[PDB]
Amino acid sequence: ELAILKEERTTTPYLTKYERARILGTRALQISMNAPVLVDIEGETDPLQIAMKELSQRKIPLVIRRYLPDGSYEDWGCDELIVD
Amino acid sequence: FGEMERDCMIAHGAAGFLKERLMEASDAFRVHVCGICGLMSVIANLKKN
Amino acid sequence: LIDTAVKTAETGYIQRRLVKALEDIMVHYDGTTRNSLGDIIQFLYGED
Amino acid sequence: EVEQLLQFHVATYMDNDIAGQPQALQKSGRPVKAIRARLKGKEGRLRG
DNA sequence: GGATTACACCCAAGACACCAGGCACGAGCCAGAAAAAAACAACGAAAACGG
RNA sequence: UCGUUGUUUUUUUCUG
Ligand SMILES: [Zn+2]
Repeated sequence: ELAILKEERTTTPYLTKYERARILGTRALQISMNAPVLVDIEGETDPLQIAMKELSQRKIPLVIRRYLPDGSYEDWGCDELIVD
Repeated sequence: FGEMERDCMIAHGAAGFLKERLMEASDAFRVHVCGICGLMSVIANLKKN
Repeated sequence: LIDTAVKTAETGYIQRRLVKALEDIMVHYDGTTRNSLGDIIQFLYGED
Repeated sequence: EVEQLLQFHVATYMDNDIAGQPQALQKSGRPVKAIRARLKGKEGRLRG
């Protein structure tokens, strides 16, 4: 009802800056409090650096739920959004 | 954290920062409400749960 | 000096009124520009 | 007179800036702090 | 020309627009700092004094 | 023996 099927998803496919910041904050918070790390780490200790490194690889298990003005919403997986 | 600062923070769209800066770094609080009348008259005794 | 002293306050008041007028307009995903109620102001922000 | 007096204190305790009528005061002479006065103004709750 | 059908019309009654005064509000930037000041009149007890 | 609290109210002269 409220959800929109994957085939007719119309919103912009790119990743808005605000989505970028929210995703980075959430991931860093999760990692920084004993969460699994989906990608290898070489020498970087900061959770937030780890977060951007993970994003750059498109390896984030987060689904953005975009609310349209009416109330209907569509969902995008972070794996499928074109990041600048 | 005057009004104009609130508006500037909105401008950048830093929602969560604004939320916490007005709750956590300031007078936060917790309450209880009744889901029927929607008032704040609940008589809560935590140690008596 | 008097001119600056008077002008600052009135400009500040105008600023406050403007901000408290347009503080809820938000560019929605559809490309429309709607205030809190969902009323549409512009069908495309700046028409571009 | 007594019931009008009671009405007067009730009204003042609810608001102390009624137009065209004198203003309730403390023995200090300072006007009272009615709830409406508390809420309004920059110092009030909303803006304070 | 009295009688007879035909009607002219108008004027007081009543509904309404509105009305310009008056009459109220009611507002009049931001953050920060320091020192300096803040009720009392009368009353009946109750220790007080010389009688 | 952790714990451990410090006024309001106005007015004033100032700072950017
Ligand atoms: Zn209830």
